[PDB]
Amino acid sequence: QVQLQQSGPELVKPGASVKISCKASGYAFSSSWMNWVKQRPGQGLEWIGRIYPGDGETNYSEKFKGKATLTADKSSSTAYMHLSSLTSVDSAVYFCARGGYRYDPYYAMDYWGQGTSVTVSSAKTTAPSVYPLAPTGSSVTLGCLVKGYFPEPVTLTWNSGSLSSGVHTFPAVLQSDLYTLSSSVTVTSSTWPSQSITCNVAHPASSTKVDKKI
Amino acid sequence: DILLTQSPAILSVSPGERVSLSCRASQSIGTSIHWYQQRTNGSPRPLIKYASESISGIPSRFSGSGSGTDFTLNINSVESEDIADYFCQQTDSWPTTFGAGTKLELKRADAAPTVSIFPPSSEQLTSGGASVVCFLNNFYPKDINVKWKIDGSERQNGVLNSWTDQDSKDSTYSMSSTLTLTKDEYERHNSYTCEATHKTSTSPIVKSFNRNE
Amino acid sequence: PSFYTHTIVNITIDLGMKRSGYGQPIASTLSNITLPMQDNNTDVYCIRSDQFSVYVHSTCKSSLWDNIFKRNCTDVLDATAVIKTGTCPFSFDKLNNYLTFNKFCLSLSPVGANCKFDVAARTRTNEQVVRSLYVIYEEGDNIVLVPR
Ligand SMILES: *[C@@H]1O[C@H](CO)[C@@H](O[C@@H]2O[C@H](CO)[C@@H](O)[C@H](O)[C@H]2NC(C)=O)[C@H](O)[C@H]1NC(C)=O
Ligand SMILES: *[C@@H]1O[C@H](CO)[C@@H](O[C@@H]2O[C@H](CO)[C@@H](O)[C@H](O)[C@H]2NC(C)=O)[C@H](O)[C@H]1NC(C)=O
Repeated sequence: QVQLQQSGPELVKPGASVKISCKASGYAFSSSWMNWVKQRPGQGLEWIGRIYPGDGETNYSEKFKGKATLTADKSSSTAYMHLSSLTSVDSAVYFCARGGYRYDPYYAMDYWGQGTSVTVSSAKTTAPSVYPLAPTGSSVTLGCLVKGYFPEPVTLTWNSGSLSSGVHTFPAVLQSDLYTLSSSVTVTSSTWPSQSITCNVAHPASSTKVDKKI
Repeated sequence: DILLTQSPAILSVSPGERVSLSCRASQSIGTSIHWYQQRTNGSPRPLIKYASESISGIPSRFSGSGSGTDFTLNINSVESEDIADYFCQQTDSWPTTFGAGTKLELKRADAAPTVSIFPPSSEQLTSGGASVVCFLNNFYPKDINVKWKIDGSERQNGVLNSWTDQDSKDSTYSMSSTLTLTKDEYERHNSYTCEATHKTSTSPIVKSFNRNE
Repeated sequence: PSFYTHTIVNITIDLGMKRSGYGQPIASTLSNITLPMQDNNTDVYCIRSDQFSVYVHSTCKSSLWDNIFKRNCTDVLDATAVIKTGTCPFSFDKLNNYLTFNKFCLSLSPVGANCKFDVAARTRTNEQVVRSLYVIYEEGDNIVLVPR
């Protein structure tokens, strides 16, 4: 029952190093190749290199030599990948994936891990700045702007979950060192301005602000 | 460094349709190519192996074809769970490369963007802070195009655009353009039309304002 | 031991190498092997002698998108051609005492051959059969093979 559990999300400063974990189970961890693949947020898959735990035979793509180090604790069933001198371009989600038996040259990668998100950033924990958005057919549409926060994610609701219809929450964008996203809610002029509608922005920076509209 | 090319980048499909995806290698690779699927927020998964070989657990609708430099991924009758990114992988020549990927969207009837513009709020301007936004909610097709301008002509030092992946409800796309500025760069007022253009029609639609009301 | 004549055979096995997408070494089929000429014929070489020794000469070449067998063959991709007991009872290596034949011929063509030798490419990482050395022989006590 093959599965690969990867380590949690990392959030690291530039010039520092990281080491990702990948514990395998359901098959013989020592007899199958373990590949590592880099996926960048907008883009495709970049093969990093493989390692055969049976000894520790270690390959690498030219692009990744010196940056990625692969190890495997045989009796631990866990496979690791160490990255050095992290940079903005190193930010991404890294998959660990299963391959063929020793002398297989052309295998497809069998089972993959849930992925590990690695963000490289110089930025410090900053709390979000929220602002109200105001201006029929008649569905009135109103936003709620959050700006200047870090890290992600931010979680946004409306009227405390008692409203889920014309709501969108645009993917966060990097504007600066910091993020900015907007929400959109649409309703009938009947209820608003007539009844209170407050957006709810939360930030695991153990922080939270609620805004109304006028 | 053999380059794989998938065409087209994006493919509109409806449930039940027949579909074919494409992958062309720089050079011959025999049948040493694999196909992977990756649903949103998900992890890649092998659909077809050695481009024709079927994989245990994969539904009958997936099949592979090709040998040499041309390859194709086939989906007999498209299902809703089939919306995803598809990547071909070359495993013949070192090192093993992937294609840019082909993304599947859901096809629906066209629709126009509800544009809603917004003035800076009273806290923003306090913080010497400012910024002006524009929603273009619930439209299609995705392929759209925006224009800010101030007392007429173009302005485009820093606008940030964010996009919304297809809606799992109405199957439409929404977009936010935000235009962040200082206040004196803003006390320099004149006019803030966020025009919009879209296949939908040659209405550049505008919504605008001067200083408030 | 003693001989009246001792022909020594120099076999050249030029093995070509490629590597797969995951950096796996792959010995190209039709790495070339060449036998000494002999008569209005080269393809096969019978040993007209009461004793003989064999000398393998290996050469490796790398390859990419092409089969342009131009390049060194360094890192794992290296190679040393090895000759292996294919389908015939004798090894072609040192098992103490000596091979004995009344006849012994190496053919590049599988015609009328008694058995094969599996010419392969040894590397740190794995070993891979590339071509076949066909060998026509007759059990006897006239010809004697020495190492190697
Ligand atoms: C066996 O024959 C091969 C040719 O099949 C000889 O190859 C030569 O290798 C030397 C270096 O060892 C080079 O200088 C020559 O240029 C090669 N010649 C050719 C024609 O390839 C090899 O010398 C022979 N080995 C012995 C010891 O007889
Ligand atoms: C084995 O022999 C053939 C020649 O008889 C070689 O194949 C040629 O190789 C060169 C490049 O290496 C090409 O220019 C020719 O077009 C090839 N000819 C044929 C018939 O394919 C081959 O390279 C040799 N193998 C090795 C390992 O050198």
